[PDB]
Amino acid sequence: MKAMILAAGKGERMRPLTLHTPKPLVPVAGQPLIEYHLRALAAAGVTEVVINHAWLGQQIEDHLGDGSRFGLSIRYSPEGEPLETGGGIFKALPLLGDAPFLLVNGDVWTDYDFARLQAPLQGLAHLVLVDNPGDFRLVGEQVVDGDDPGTLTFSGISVLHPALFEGCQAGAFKLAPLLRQAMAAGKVSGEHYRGHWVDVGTLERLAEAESLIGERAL
Repeated sequence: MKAMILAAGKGERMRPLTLHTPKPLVPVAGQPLIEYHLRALAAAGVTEVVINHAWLGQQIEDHLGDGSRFGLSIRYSPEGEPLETGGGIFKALPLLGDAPFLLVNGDVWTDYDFARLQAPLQGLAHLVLVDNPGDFRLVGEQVVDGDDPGTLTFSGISVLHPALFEGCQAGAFKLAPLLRQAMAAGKVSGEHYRGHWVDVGTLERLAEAESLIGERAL
């Protein structure tokens, strides 16, 4: 399947780093944050990737180009308006096609093995959940809306079916309410990942990920 990487956000809490650099090009341990995803995707056998962008988006295109250096074909989805995750994915659907795709929040750093999502999955969505740094509860393989313990946090790593966006409301709407609607129908499966995950939203979070990356290096 194809993958979409979300890379539209302003990264206001990562200033001043994000003043002239969009968050996905911020260096984490020697390497742009999004390049972890690209190398991991390509290792998992993904060959086609859509990236949406907005804040400083033309710099993302200049840096990554068509993706051939990563063994990838990358297509881009520019946004003018702030579209939120749902609107943004919706906007990109023509580039993704009718099939389920892998959705990765670019802000994340993780050693999750993406090749795991190519195994037989179930529902309108399959969500990777992680320990609270909580909004979902996992009951066996089934994801339900959480109530605070032990609830868990959405990692920003999933497989989603385009139909989730039926059919669907052009322009700016969040992803979570779609996921709850699907859950309410028993159409969302999930797993609890116990390895490393960091939402790189602050300088402090960036340091945390640098530190964990240094450990894996050895």
